Amino acid sequence: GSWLEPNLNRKKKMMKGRPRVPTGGSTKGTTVVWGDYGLRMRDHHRRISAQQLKLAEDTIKQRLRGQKYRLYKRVACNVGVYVSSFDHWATRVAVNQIIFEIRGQLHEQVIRDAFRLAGHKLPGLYEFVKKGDPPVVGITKLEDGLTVEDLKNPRKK
Amino acid sequence: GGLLWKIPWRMSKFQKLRQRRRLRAVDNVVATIENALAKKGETVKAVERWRAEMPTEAEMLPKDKYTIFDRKEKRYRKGIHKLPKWTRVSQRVNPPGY
RNA sequence: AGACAACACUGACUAGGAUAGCUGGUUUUCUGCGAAACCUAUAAUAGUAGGCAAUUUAAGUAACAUCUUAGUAGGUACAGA
RNA sequence: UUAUCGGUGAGUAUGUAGACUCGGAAUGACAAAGAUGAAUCUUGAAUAAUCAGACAUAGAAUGAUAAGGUUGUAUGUCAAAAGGGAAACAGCCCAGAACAAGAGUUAAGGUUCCAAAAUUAUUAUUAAGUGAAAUAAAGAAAGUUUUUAUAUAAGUCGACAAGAAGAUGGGCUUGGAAGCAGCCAUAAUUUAAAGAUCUCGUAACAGAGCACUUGUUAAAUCUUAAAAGCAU
RNA sequence: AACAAAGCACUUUGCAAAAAGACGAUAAGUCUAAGUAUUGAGUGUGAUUUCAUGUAACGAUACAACAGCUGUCUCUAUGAUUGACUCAGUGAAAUUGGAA
RNA sequence: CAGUCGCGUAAGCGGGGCAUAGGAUCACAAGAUACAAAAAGGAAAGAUCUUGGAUUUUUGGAAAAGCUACGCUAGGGAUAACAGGCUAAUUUGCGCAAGAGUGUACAAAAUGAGUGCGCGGUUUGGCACCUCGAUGUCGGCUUGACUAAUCCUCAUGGAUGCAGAAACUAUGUAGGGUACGACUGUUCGUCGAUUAAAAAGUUACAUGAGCUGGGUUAAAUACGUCGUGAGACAGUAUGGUU
Ligand SMILES: [K+]
Ligand SMILES: [K+]
Ligand SMILES: [Mg+2]
Ligand SMILES: [Mg+2]
Ligand SMILES: [Mg+2]
Ligand SMILES: [Mg+2]
Ligand SMILES: [Mg+2]
Ligand SMILES: [Mg+2]
Ligand SMILES: [Mg+2]
Ligand SMILES: [Mg+2]
Ligand SMILES: [Mg+2]
Ligand SMILES: [Mg+2]
Ligand SMILES: [Mg+2]
Ligand SMILES: [Mg+2]
Ligand SMILES: [Mg+2]
Ligand SMILES: [Mg+2]
Ligand SMILES: [Mg+2]
Ligand SMILES: [Mg+2]
Ligand SMILES: [Mg+2]
Ligand SMILES: [Mg+2]
Ligand SMILES: [Mg+2]
Ligand SMILES: [Mg+2]
Ligand SMILES: [Mg+2]
Ligand SMILES: [Mg+2]
Ligand SMILES: [Mg+2]
Ligand SMILES: [Mg+2]
Ligand SMILES: [Mg+2]
Ligand SMILES: [Mg+2]
Ligand SMILES: [Mg+2]
Ligand SMILES: [Mg+2]
Ligand SMILES: [Mg+2]
Ligand SMILES: [Mg+2]
Ligand SMILES: [Mg+2]
Ligand SMILES: [Mg+2]
Ligand SMILES: [Mg+2]
Repeated sequence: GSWLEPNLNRKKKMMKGRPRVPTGGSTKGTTVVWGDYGLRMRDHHRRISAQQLKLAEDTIKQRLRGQKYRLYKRVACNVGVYVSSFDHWATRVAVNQIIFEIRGQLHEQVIRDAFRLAGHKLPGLYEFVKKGDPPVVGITKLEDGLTVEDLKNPRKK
Repeated sequence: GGLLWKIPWRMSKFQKLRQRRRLRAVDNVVATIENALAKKGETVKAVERWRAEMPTEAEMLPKDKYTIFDRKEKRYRKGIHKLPKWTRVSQRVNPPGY
């Protein structure tokens, strides 16, 4: 299939479920793994549809058309949303998780405008992320030598 | 809804003073039981588990005394006075990073 | 015209012989204890029966509840690919 | 011959999870011994009511991540529970009413007045009556404070004066394209500096600014930006 | 606009002991009928015209147009009586948990 | 445990199947049992044990179609005809943010794809705390009160796309106005001719112990459609104690 249309059966109905809420120190999906810049969902955890992610991609392509770039998608719509029968494909995203990635012979300011315009089409609040910055454990970035064990330590004061 | 449960989202300076004193009162009970046994060279598994994974009132941050973790809130935080029987229940630790 | 047959007519009036898992009501004081709205069966779901189980007061208790210490069953949160 | 299409092999590569769980809690469950405890347990005999529950908190199913919606689970309250607090209040926060007395001792909650008790101390922020016991959002901005960097008598910052060369009207292009319709190039050179050109302008030139460069005035904690707190 | 209706059509009835039809806890028996196929009963249609449909006449049926008419209205005013209102006489009712 | 059979050198295993998906009694029928035998001897009909035939499939086990708008009684109001209450999917209700694009040029004079963040309670809905004046939930009349998202009148910013005039867009502002008639059962609507203009919404259709009955419900009758039929219909037409 694709990242917007999985190779699943539409007839088999799924339960609503809930996006992943890591309460044990996980940092999965919070760092840029392939591209140079990324688009992070920094406020809350949602369920994005395949129509909202396709418009976000179209937005970036429209702004960066005629230029050399490589866009990676770090999410897949493998959740069938049934609105009373099948309605559309969606994806559950946790907080502070990367949505897109980009790399190419572009100016950083030109990419900010692309991801900025894509943060309006998608639901929620998004943040421009570079490669090499620390991960996010919950809603706390592990910066200034902060580790995942200091957030688990009861003594913090 | 229509039934009004008028619960403010934040606590007053008078409730906070009693929350501080209630956390500091549970520390004296665990410090009295922990020292009473040490004199006899004895220990309990629940007294050693508490001191390990729970902080004292002087080691807690203000946001850990007056707030708890609620996954359904915008910033994953909720007033601690919203917890059932919060005045007679222990709640000091929240998931890391939240 | 389901029209009229003397207050009444989709079958009058009067006397004799009913039921109602439904509704309403059930009258003095003091004292002790004190529920449930769950499961099973039912032409059953507004009912009922058997349990669980409230009460009375006798015989029993290595009773029951809680904690400590050692042990046991089972795969959730989390975490991971 | 392809950083084209699909497929295969490898990866201790990235993510995804009701029917994936190699790892793996707490909780709860079973039973043994000891201890404590308010008889709370079992049996015998006798013998009931009840069988649309409601809300709260957590976590789900369902709905539309709507409902004071519907449906499980865990815990409690109400039901059948008065009293204090939540302005008023079945379900929330405290606490279980046999009757009196007491500036008695406390819980939740409060202490300027209504109204019992602080106009009680310490450090900051806010100027909006924001707020003060039911948080409207994204967002905007010489509001303001703090922190982290940072410019500075080698004159910061603002303003003011002038300059901003040449090959060159770059090539192509078009009726015309001369920095400025578009296409492609845009290594150099010379200067205090100066993009084959950022905003105007011309039919096309011309022409006016900018980036950039010098000087004048002038700051002795007084420059600029970012993030955070509280306001608009 | 429904029922009836005159007209029309169809089925049935031969009367020899009971014509058919209706009635009779159920019969004798009665109506039919002191009738006899042009009689009686039942059924549908609904004069006539053309064979469902078109006219004359008729309708406290329904509807439209045209003319007149007017307080229906623009837009109400005034006048009259009887109530309403006050005094004397007589004297109800539904209703009502208790009411500052 | 007793009875007595199979396999195995033996130990031993065997009361079907690797596990989890096949209902009694009554009646009836076939074997055994030797219990009782309505005076007595027998018997019949009974009793015990084994077994059989069951969409006993409503599978703890009735031989079983509808209509009532003419309905009756006892109740509940598990919301059913309404209104109020909660929600806001949807809407003929709006705002803001962003800006693909249109505008000869030039994003923001005007215009604004697919979207995001929201307010609000008007339309069509969801729910069901709640039995009550309803299925067009609403129309007309009388009489209002309030709101402001403005049709007219008053002040005003923008408009290479403001010369003037007209018109456009937006900001203030609800004081007073927003009429009349025809055709449409109605508001939906449509048109005629005037007018500075002939804008909207909330108030239980605001208002029937104020009026109307256009409605809100009947029984009559005809036609149409559906049904074997009684009847039904968000049908059609006339009539019908407010
Ligand atoms: K009658
Ligand atoms: K008691
Ligand atoms: Mg967004
Ligand atoms: Mg309310
Ligand atoms: Mg209960
Ligand atoms: Mg019953
Ligand atoms: Mg395991
Ligand atoms: Mg509920
Ligand atoms: Mg009760
Ligand atoms: Mg109470
Ligand atoms: Mg108060
Ligand atoms: Mg005192
Ligand atoms: Mg006082
Ligand atoms: Mg205020
Ligand atoms: Mg004829
Ligand atoms: Mg005869
Ligand atoms: Mg006829
Ligand atoms: Mg005729
Ligand atoms: Mg006549
Ligand atoms: Mg008098
Ligand atoms: Mg005999
Ligand atoms: Mg005999
Ligand atoms: Mg059954
Ligand atoms: Mg069973
Ligand atoms: Mg109810
Ligand atoms: Mg253009
Ligand atoms: Mg205006
Ligand atoms: Mg102007
Ligand atoms: Mg003008
Ligand atoms: Mg005035
Ligand atoms: Mg009206
Ligand atoms: Mg009224
Ligand atoms: Mg009829
Ligand atoms: Mg008919
Ligand atoms: Mg009449």
